Amino acid sequence: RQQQQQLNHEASELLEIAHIQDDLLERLVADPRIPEERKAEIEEFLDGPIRTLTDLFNDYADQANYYDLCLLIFHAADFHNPRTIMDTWNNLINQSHFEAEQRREYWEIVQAGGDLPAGVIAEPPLPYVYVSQQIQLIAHRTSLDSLIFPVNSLLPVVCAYAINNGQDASIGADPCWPIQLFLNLGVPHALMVQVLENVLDTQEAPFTGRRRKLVVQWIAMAVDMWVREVERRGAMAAAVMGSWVSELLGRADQVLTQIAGTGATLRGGAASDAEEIASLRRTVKGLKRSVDMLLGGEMARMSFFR
Amino acid sequence: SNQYQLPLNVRPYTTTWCSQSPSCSNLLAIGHDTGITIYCASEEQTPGSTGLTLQELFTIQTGLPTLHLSFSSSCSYSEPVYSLFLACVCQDNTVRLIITKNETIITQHVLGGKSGHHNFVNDIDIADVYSADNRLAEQVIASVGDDCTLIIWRLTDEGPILAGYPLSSPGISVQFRPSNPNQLIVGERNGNIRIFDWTLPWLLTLNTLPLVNTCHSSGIASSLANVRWIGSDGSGILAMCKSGAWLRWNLFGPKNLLPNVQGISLFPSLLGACPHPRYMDYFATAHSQHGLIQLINTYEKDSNSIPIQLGMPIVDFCWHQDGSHLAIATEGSVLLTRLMGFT
Amino acid sequence: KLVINKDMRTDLFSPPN
Amino acid sequence: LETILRDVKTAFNEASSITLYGDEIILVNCFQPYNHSLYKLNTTVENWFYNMHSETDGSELFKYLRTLNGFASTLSNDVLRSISKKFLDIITGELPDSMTTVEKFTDIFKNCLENQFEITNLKILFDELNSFDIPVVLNDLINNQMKPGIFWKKDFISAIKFDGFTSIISLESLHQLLSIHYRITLQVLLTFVLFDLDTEIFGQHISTLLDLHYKQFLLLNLYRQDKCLLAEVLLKDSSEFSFGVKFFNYGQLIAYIDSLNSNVYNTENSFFMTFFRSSHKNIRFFLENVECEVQEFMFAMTLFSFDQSYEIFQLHDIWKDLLCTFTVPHSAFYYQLSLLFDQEFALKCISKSAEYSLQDFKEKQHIHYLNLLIHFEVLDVLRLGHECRTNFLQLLLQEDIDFFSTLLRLCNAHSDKIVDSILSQNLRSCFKKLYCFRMLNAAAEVLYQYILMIRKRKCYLMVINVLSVTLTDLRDELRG
Repeated sequence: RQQQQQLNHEASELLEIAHIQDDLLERLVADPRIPEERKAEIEEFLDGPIRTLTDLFNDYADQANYYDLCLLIFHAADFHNPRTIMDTWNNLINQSHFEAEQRREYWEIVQAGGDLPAGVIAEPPLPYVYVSQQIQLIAHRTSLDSLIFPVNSLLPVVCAYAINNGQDASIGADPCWPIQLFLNLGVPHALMVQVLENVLDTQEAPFTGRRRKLVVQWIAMAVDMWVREVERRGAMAAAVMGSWVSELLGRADQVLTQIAGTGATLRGGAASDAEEIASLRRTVKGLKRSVDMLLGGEMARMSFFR
Repeated sequence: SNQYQLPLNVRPYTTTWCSQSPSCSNLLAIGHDTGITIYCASEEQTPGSTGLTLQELFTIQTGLPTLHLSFSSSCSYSEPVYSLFLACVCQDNTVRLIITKNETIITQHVLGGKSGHHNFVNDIDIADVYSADNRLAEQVIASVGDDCTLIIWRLTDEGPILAGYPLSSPGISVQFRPSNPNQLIVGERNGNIRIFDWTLPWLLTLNTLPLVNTCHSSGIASSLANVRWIGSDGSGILAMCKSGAWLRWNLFGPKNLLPNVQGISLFPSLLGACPHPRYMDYFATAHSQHGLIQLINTYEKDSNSIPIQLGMPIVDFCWHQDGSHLAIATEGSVLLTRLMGFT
Repeated sequence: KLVINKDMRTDLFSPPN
Repeated sequence: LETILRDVKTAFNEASSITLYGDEIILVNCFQPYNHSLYKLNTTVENWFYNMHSETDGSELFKYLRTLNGFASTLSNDVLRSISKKFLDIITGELPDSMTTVEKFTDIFKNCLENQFEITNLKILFDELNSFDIPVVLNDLINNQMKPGIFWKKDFISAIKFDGFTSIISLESLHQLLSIHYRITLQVLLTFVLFDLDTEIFGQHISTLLDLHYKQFLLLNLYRQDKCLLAEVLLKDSSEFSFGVKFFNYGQLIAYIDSLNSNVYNTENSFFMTFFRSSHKNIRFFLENVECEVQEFMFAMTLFSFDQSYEIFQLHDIWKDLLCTFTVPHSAFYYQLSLLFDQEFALKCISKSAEYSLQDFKEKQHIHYLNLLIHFEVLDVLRLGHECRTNFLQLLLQEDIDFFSTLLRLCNAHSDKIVDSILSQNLRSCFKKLYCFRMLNAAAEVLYQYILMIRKRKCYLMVINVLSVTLTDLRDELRG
């Protein structure tokens, strides 16, 4: 069995590298922004024996700014470097945002009569939709167990992008879209709330001032899903949550009381979000109630008939 | 090193030994988000590696954050009962003197509002002043803030005497002179350093900004971190910039024309220098953000000594009076570490 | 085994020789 | 960096040619594109500044300034900074308005100057100082040289379009002038703290100087904090000259710079704080400084962008939200703060406001408080409160559903209509039976019987104990 596994493992690693190399070669040959003279040179060195991950990264993936394949390379190489990983995530998000904005612009010109730039093939997804498509494609290929998904660093970055680029209600997007994304991808509920707590305590920009209203809304949505999950898992077994989650919702209520007060005394006139915040207060209290009941004994009596 | 945990919900802001009063020098106070906690340091048998362990005695609840903390000479022990006097700064921008018998606050004085500082308070210190007859005549607290004010708050026999003095810039540190309570030092953010006789213009102003050796440019913004007296007669003055640049002047003989010595720490010193209570030429400074501590010798005996590196940020630190032990508050704990060389 | 070396590469956007 | 920056600058500035801008303006064009040097005719005061160690002759005022500099130049930078700070403190009130001038000067002396200078230089300065007719020289310095002129508009050619060149040349020139002013003002003030000059006779001058020093400091601070912003607020200050200026000779230029000086020494502070808010760190010095009702609120919103902020705000009484809050004018303010930090500050403010207040507002506040508490008792409180929007409560309890159960148990223990019914319905929506029973403490019995229609024995038993006809039936069933 040992000799079998060692060969199955060598073939699995070399197959992972080979697919990366094939994805690169195909993309480079098809890229409009690559001169023909270079493409023939790329085809010579990549359509043959499998190359090392260093070369694939330095000589090709990094030169062409294929940041998604850079991340797959950091995964195949067991690359321990959080800072470079996050730099690559930041470049991939920004590159995709600019590409989505460009395609929506070209569209708006068609729907208005103008002419596109020469050699531009004529309702493309909003930028936050194309961005999260890129995150999904990588996650399914790396399985979320990778070091290219440090949720403690990657979730705040994605939330930062949503704020600093208005990927919120103004354009008709769900303001909780970053949370939906990582939950559906299979991030455990406890880890989400744990990170969101750290976002709220440290107050790193842009998560500052009255925009912590949005952080509280993410916490509300995450805890809500967590509660639903626990209730579902209890019914499941008929046929972890600590007091820290309750404390976190209390502080969240205090943040909302602070934001509303500051909003009422702003220069130029009171803030327009008065009832929007009052609603969030009710939701947060409802969640603290549910969490308090579960913590207080209703969680050990979930498999029992009522 | 031995490590002693602070309570789980206690965030430390400041750490100081009761070196100011020999009766209580084994008392350690931690100012935190709900008050001030007192620990006792004792010689266990241990191994005589760290022949010193920390025993947590009690916690004084105040209900709000404590950012700066100073024991007074008035501290005493009895059998058992501790009689404490603490100067500190609170979240309401008040400066307070709290007098206790153990964890129970029997007495409290508060200086705040408009009569107090008109901006953030950056530093505080306390000294006991006695008359000629040698009863306790006054307790004197000095504090500096971002309202460009230095405040001298005297608590006397016939009651409080308040005085304010204007500064050319925010006050970032203040400390009475050792063996001479008639003199004190005040630090301005801009690099100005004031020597002051409060019993009385104020006697003298040095400045570190224009003195930077510039062999290595200390940078555009070299905001003054700290100035402290050194020696037991307060024979000297040491100033440290955020940049790590430090300078030392002595006060005796003949005429003087420049600072006596100058250097630069390996790292920035957000918290400033903490001079050794026994070896004038030595002081400690932290890279608070990465959790390293450099030990510097003024006459260059040092050659970059970094006895302390944690894998965590350092919130504050201070020397035990014995000169071989260090107490360090980090974000969730206090460590007592013994450097074998100083024994 | 990966080794990043941004120093000396080959200009991916320039022909050879 | 220090060195490379200096060298790069120096390189970029290598001189190449002369251009006579306007009629008579000497301009030098540098090796690096976008780099030019203007050579500006000095004003009187500038000539004094730039020729201390030279001017053979000079007027009385010059000689006076030279001697003041002769003393002040022996002090170090740290000392001088600490003195400047103290002079700010006199205006900010950090040196209380309660003190006499003599007392503030004494404070300053003891803290900053004592032991920090050579007594020999003091003697030199005192001697030299005794030759001057001080009131006259200070009069000429303050009221002629430094305090600029009232204009009846003296033709500063109004620019039709933004002129970036004249913009930066103006700002740099202003900065040089005010830096020089700053150094002079500080040296004179210094002489006022060191010697027994009648604090009453010179009371006017002293307060003018402390007023001027302060303004100087502020400007210079803003200059190095954000030049673009400073220029923008300083040119949108003058209405007719909103776009900028043109100058074709040295007189027009000097006159424009002086004009801006006037602006600084005399509507500006508000326009600039407003534009800024719409330089975080500086405005702390300058909300401790420049603030000393309106200043209070400014201090609040500035210190929020947390303890100090909340305290000040309460004691007294993003931009869009602030405007809304102003229009509303405590509840609104706290709600806004909470929203903006959504954290400790937020939660605290929200809780405090909610407490001080106690359909939409109520519900929102309640929900927020409950959520914050469950994140960090609260449940029972809110419930009893609202009882004394039913579906809302149904949803809140829906979120609540272990901690919730514990809280309910606690409430029941304490006790030992609408609320009861809602609870029963939610519970009806092992575990289930238990919760139902606990709450109803008939409902229990009914639920158990329904579920039954080891487990059997346990149920029958529980029923019999609770009842203590039914018992007989249960016994017979267990025996059958």
